[PDB]
Amino acid sequence: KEVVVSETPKRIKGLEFSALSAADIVAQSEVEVSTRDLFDLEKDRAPKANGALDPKMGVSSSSLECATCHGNLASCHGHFGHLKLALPVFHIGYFKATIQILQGICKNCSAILLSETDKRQFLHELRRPGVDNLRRMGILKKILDQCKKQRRCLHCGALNGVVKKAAAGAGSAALKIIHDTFRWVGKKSAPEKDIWVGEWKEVLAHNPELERYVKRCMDDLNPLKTLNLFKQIKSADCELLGIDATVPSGRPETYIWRYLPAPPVCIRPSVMMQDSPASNEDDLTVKLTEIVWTSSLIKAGLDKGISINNMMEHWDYLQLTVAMYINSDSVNPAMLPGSSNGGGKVKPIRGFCQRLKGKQGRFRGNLSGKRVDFSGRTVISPDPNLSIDEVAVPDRVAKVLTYPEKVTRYNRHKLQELIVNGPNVHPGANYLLKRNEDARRNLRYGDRMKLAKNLQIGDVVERHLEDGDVVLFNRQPSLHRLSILSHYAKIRPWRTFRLNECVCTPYNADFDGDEMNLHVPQTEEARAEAINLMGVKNNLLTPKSGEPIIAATQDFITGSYLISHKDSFYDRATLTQLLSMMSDGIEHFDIPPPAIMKPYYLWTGKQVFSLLIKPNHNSPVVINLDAKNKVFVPPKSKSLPNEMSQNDGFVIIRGSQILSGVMDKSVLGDGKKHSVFYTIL
Amino acid sequence: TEGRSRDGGLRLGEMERDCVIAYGASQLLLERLMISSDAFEVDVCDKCGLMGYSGWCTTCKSAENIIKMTIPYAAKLLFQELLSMNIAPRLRLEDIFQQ
Amino acid sequence: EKAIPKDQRATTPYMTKYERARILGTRALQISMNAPVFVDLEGETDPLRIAMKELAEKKIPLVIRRYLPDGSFEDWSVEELIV
Amino acid sequence: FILSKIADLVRIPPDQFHRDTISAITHQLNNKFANKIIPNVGLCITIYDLLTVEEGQLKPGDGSSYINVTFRAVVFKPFLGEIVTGWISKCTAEGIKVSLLGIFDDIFIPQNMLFEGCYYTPEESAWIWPKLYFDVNEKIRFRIEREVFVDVKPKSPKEREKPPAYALLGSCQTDGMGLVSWWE
Amino acid sequence: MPVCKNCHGTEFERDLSNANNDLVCKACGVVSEDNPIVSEVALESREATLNNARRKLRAVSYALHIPEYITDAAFQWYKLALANNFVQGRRSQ
Amino acid sequence: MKVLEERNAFLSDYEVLKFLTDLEKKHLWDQKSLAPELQGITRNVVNYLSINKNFMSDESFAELMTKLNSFKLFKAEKLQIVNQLPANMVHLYSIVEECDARFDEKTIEEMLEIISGYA
Amino acid sequence: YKGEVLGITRFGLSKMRDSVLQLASFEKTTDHLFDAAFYMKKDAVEGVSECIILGQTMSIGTGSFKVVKGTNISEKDLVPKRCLFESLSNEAALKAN
Amino acid sequence: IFVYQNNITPSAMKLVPSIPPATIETFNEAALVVNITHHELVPKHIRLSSDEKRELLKRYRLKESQLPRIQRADPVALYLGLKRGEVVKIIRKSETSGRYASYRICM
Amino acid sequence: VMTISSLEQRTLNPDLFLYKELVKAHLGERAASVIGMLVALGRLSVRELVEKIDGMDVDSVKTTLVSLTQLRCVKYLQETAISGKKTTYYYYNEEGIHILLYSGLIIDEIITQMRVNDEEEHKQLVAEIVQNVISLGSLTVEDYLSSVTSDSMKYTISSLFVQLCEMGYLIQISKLHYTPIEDLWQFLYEKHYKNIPRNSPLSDLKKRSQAKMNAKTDFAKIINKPNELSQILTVDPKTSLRIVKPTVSLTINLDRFMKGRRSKQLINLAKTRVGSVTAQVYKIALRLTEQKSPKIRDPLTQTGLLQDLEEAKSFQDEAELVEEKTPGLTFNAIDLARHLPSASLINSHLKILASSNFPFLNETKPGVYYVPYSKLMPVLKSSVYEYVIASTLGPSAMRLSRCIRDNKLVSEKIINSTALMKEKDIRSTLASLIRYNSVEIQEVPRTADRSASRAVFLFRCKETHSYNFMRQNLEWNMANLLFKKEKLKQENSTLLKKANRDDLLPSELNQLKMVNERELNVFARLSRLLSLWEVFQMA
Ligand SMILES: [Zn+2]
Ligand SMILES: [Zn+2]
Ligand SMILES: [Zn+2]
Ligand SMILES: [Zn+2]
Repeated sequence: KEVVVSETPKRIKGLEFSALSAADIVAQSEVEVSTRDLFDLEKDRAPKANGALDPKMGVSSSSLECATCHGNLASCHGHFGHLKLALPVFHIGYFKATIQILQGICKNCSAILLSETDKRQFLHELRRPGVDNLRRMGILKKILDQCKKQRRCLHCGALNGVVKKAAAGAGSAALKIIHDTFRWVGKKSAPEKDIWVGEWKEVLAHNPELERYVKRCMDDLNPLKTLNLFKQIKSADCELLGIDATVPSGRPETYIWRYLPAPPVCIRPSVMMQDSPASNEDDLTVKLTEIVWTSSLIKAGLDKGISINNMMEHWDYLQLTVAMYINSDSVNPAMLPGSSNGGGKVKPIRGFCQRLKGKQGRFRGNLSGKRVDFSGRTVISPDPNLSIDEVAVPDRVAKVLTYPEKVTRYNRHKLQELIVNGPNVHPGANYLLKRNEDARRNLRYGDRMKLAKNLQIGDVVERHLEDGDVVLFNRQPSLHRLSILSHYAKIRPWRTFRLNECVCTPYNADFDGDEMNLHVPQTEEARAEAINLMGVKNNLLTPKSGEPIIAATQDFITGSYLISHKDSFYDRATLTQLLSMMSDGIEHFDIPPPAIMKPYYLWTGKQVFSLLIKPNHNSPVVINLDAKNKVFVPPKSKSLPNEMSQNDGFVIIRGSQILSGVMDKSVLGDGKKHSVFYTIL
Repeated sequence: TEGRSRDGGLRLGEMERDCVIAYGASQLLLERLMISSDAFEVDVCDKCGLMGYSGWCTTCKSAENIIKMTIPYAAKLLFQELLSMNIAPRLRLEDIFQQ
Repeated sequence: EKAIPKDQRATTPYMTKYERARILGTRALQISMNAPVFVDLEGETDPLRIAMKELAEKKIPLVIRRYLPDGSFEDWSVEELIV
Repeated sequence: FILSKIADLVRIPPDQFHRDTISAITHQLNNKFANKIIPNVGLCITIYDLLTVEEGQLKPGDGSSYINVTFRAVVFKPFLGEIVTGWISKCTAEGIKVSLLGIFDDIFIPQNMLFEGCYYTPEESAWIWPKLYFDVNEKIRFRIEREVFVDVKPKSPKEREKPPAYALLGSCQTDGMGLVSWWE
Repeated sequence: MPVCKNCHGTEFERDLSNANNDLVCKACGVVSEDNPIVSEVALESREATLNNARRKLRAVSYALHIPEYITDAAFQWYKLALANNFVQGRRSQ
Repeated sequence: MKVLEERNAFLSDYEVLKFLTDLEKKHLWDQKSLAPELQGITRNVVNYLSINKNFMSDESFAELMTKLNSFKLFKAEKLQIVNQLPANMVHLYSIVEECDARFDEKTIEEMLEIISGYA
Repeated sequence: YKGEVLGITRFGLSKMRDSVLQLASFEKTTDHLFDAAFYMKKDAVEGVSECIILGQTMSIGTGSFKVVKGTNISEKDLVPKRCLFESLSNEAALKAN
Repeated sequence: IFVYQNNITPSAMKLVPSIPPATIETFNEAALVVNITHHELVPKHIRLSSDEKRELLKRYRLKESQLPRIQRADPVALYLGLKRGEVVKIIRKSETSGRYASYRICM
Repeated sequence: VMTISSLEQRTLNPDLFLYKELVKAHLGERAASVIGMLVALGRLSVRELVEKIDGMDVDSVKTTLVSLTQLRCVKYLQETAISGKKTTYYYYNEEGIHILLYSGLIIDEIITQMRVNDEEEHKQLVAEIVQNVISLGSLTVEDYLSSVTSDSMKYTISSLFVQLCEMGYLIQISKLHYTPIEDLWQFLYEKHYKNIPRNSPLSDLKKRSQAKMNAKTDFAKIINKPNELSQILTVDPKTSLRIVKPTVSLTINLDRFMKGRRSKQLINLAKTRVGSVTAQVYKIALRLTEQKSPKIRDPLTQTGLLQDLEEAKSFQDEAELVEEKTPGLTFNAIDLARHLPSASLINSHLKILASSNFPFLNETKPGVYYVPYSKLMPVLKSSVYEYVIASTLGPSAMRLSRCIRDNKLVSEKIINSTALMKEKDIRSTLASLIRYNSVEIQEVPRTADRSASRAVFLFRCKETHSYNFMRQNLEWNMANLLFKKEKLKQENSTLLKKANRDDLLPSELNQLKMVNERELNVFARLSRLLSLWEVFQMA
């Protein structure tokens, strides 16, 4: 047996938009909602037999299976449902487009009403190979009003006129559309208008009530009649308006609703059942479950009873409803609601277009703004002793914030040991996942040990975290390209995020009480993406000015200043200890010749600070430079070099020794091109 | 979910998200707004692109032309949202390797 | 619109800044899957750092492929290329 | 039987990179095909040759190695009518369903050209000619005629075997057929 | 309710320590479900009469300063009381 | 995946069995190494291929073409002669179009003496 | 970039960019989708704020260049082999035709 | 090519573009007072020979379209009287770096 | 779901959904799929096709396209631009699939000329003739008679000789025969605007009507060039009789078939309102005049030129007189005893003409017995709708619809009075009528900005719609039906090849009868429709 299995990795190229057909919907969902609503109150709380909710449409709670594809909330992506609807309710989404497609076609024989090869010209202009979307829309903006200024249709003989979208904004008229007999001017003969007045002669003279008082309504298009009208030109122009028909969609007739697509349950989850029977509804579960009601009304209506007057206002309430189902827009057109109402004037009935739309809604604040996992948030606190490009992390968020590792060949005698610690002590792991891809093994029960004695190669463990794990670090509302950085994490006690003060300026970190965000990456190649590219050291500068944005600030400047102060001196014990403290140990210092000799021995601050730059003789740092710190004082103008001055001066460095001047921001000071921590880099 | 109390998780805003673009990191986003948040396998159908569960396309009963691939669950939720409303993000597909 | 022949190449022979990233990441990931490591591995461990350790030695066996806008492709060997 | 050219995209994990490339390509291909049957052609046997392997293109998400190649692997594709060895395996009243040891059970020869004069009796012959009965696990020469390619993987989720994906058919129109000692 | 896919033990515990809230077995320690998905945040003669009876009912209730609670128990008696049509032709009071 | 040439090279079994046995010698060599799942078919393959030879050579393939290139067998029986039925009597007649027909005596007979040269 | 000076507002941001999701990632998100699908816009996905949606890789930075490993093989081992199944059996079909 | 004085009637543009092989060019009298190409900000533009395009496009391996677009009916366009599918090489002298050039196609 | 009402194939495909089966069912595969693209997207060019079909360029398009042209299922127009080169472009040949869609009825055209030899070999002969003439394309009596046996009597073996003319049968088709009628109007639009002796820009009126009249009057002979041309009909070679020109290829005329079949529907309408004697009289009354009247022929330019709310009257009143005066000379004045079985004195029996009164005929030149048409035929067609909504919704529907006929825009309050029935019925038989359109709706806002309830509603007819979507009948079973023919074939598809080379098993014979009665339904069912189709689409 066993036919070969073949697959190829695919990625999305393009998104072809379209309306679904009238047919493809019912060709999709499993079950007609149809029926009625009721949500079957009996036996179970809302076991939901057929109806808007439905087990074979989807599920909500993790309780009961999904029928079609079951297995609860894990694997069921939802399915659709297709609400059968009586009469062709109009559509608010494509509405303003419907005013185009209908704007541009004669209202009688319904042939595209621009004519001859001119219409062909519009075509030949479109298909020219280099036309972009903007060009398209512009050409449409031409072809449309080009047919407006036509009067009589070409081969119908009938005339036509403007179509005005009756009134605006309320929802009373807002879904009703009107075109009329216009541009009659009354002096020219209109045989049509002659027919028109002769028509009413059999009403007024019969039923004088209506009379001329309420009059001059002309006519409208029943959203029914408008699809009976869309059904005419079923080819020909099409795209002239804007729709490619090789008939995947099959023309401009699906624009208006016929079968209304019921969304899955996983889109409209019933709110938690909570204590006691009523679980809160969830929008779409109430709107369309009412639309079923008003539908089956108009289905049982129009079947036997009702009346042409008491027919429509229902049907109108249908299009007004479903419009309110996919939008807000029309608010309260002197109506108030029906079954399942309230009526304490609940404003935000809008459930759909907006959840997709604005502010922090779906599309932006949710899909592009995705809230994330493997993170942490804490107050800050300075740590000078810690180097740059690290973030001290409290071990108590190191226990619970883990990094995945695939143990292979080099890691064992760490990891087969690293398990036996267990999740409680820090340098250890908690979750474990075997190559057999089962689910995973928490470290909860027991074992370990004899568990770690296996640990095959492709198995995965999750380390707590250690010294060296690359962690990217974020702060506030992030003003510019330096907020996200990445640091080698180092674990310490207490609890708070300790960065090195020098990196406070990119974050404009004030300490005080501000909060951070600690993000570990996950996949092995996102790490090497972080510290290497997005890390501190290489991003030491700024993107815009090519100017050092990390340097000494506050204490570091002034303290450095007080060592740089020409007044100062030191001694081989004091200096020796400084030149030590500058690096906690670890280094081989070659003490240069002392500045003055005789009345003791001393070393000027420019040296004890100079050795900072070139500690060894093997440190391959050789600099030289001139600069001006601020409050520079012009010398006696006779002296051309400014190095000699009333005080301090140029900072001019040669052979990586400081020669003249104090330092004091400026040279080490964050934000002038000429600079020490700049030049070294 | 959101904030303290309920349980963890933090915010990457479009104000912030842009940051990593300037650095130019693709892989950090795909780890970030994709793998680490909602990692999800949708089964789609090359022919007449739409989603579907396990083996069926269900608009065209096939159990043949479906291809398994991954995608942010917010994006799927964006489809089943859309396609509910009448509009159809059909997905034209092509393979990665070999042009 | 095929691979440009070996000798003639139009592009900077220096690495990009980003090249150094994806080379490490991809390489480091291949190290985490049980791949042989070409640089002598000193007593250190973990996948990413031995990759850096390796790129010191230009022992990475990869070829970086640069697509111009038109799709005229391109090749460079990681060894051939200068930091 | 025969040898044919196919192209496929193949994934070598980082493990085997020590092993020489062409062997790994071979190993993965055998892991992919072997017994498995490529449809609307008929089943492979193993990889025979290999050719025009080129620079493999990996994918950002994973980092395993992806090399697409093409080659000729040995398949089973006989000609149409063929007298060939085999024996009835599992049958009741109809033309016998022969197998061949160590290949498959899917050869089914119905009775049309099979000799008309016969009689069936719950024994071991299905049908006994005027020349006689044969027996399972026997050298038996039976002709082949037509083949049925079917795919049939239409699993409707709530249905949770019928595997005649590749099956061959023939009959016995001449002597020595169904029992080899009739000839010889 | 479910069983471990490996240990085949029926004892499940949801660990609340580390802000995972995973469900696990005390037996082999395999997890059942990670990622603990949680939620958050017509025309009838009978609806008219009934909800009207919660109106009239609740009316006489807090007049006597009885528990509002008990009203719901009584009401459903009224529900069952309507089932036998005992409530039809008498004085509503 | 995409298939290029389905009907490509008609392969009978002469050294094909020997070559598959060679690849087998390369990995573990079937049953006895004592003195991947791929093994399953090989012993199978070699099975049905070996029994008729018992119930072989190398140059005999090159020896086989000589007088056999002279016949009307086309490509079909011309491969079939290698294996099925002992190139004798009505056996060889049971296959190819117009098998006896025109060419009879030496054509049906020489197959016997030549198949005796190998089988 | 284009001929006329424009940009940066919700109107001007529709200028060249054909991506319906980024013009729908920004403002007027509804009628970009509707009015989009009405005209049956093709909408290739080349973008960045586009691709982060679908979760595939990016066309800039690290995502600018596919990376490849050398397969390290010479055609010397790639020559086919047969001892002519065909050619010997060929000459039986080369006559009477 | 001729010039307006004051009025432009839409009857003029109604049929302006009569001749297929030849064409028109129309200006306002006031529209030409200072010569725009000669002004200050507008840098020197060069109409490059129709063949020279092919050269250019083959340098950067650019197809057509996908170039910086100059809209038609532009004052610099009209002054130089560009037509469809024509390309101008602009030398922009701006003191940051120095004199450099960039190309634009008329649309 | 359930597939039995078949939704996928069931709605989004009007119009074209017919053709894409016809050319499919009646030709198949690649040959079909082109026309589907053509009709759908309209005008198209050779190379441009393969931009879409994915049809292996300049192979099928060449083969399939010219193949269609031989069957004249496409319209063909080529020219060059002024820039240079040259190019073609294609349309679907008018109806033209009209031919295929009718077929055996166009065979039933025999019944008119069925006289002389009645149900003879002659029947089977001319049957084979015409049924071949449609199957191939244009034919020539020289090359067909050449394919036909020699060495027998040629004017006899092929005895349809002078009968090649009649009304129907054939006309030499060339060039301007099939070109888009619109675009040939646009081409003839040259010579008139394009040719003016550079007089003055003043008064486009002299530039227009003159050019239009010249356009009109030149257009006339353009369609009359094919109408009849003697150099075909007149030829009388030596040792022979008057023949067509055996050389030129001639083709089946569609309109005289149109005309003739229309006559039948009038025979049906009159076959109601008068007596069988008077009926049969009228039945042979057209047989003399059935030649001339245009029916679908005169509107013609009505397609392909913008009307004018003035000049369109000059078109309609032109149609008012067109057949009346000069073609009236061709029409009934004094005619006697065409065949007939009333008996004995036949003259006052002929005076029965006056019995025809409503709503047709019943006029003449003052006292000669004659029937007007150029007024009648137009003022007739507007009646023909009638029934087609009796069994449909039930008879109670008609009278109210029919009521909405005479008076107009009439409120249901006074409908309830004018028609007669309780509310319970009127609500349904109206609402049941409105979903199927026809009646439509008017309304007016009543003390409203725009509101439903407080407003009041009116009705109307607007017959253009009501007639129009009765062409759902087109897509209705002229599509779905014909498919129910197709999907049937695959059941016996394995049998079809057998029954082809047979001329076995009992159950095979059983399903023979099954599929056969099945068929005999599907096509007779069709003819039932098509008879109801001929009205709406044209006239
Ligand atoms: Zn499900
Ligand atoms: Zn019209
Ligand atoms: Zn699909
Ligand atoms: Zn367990």
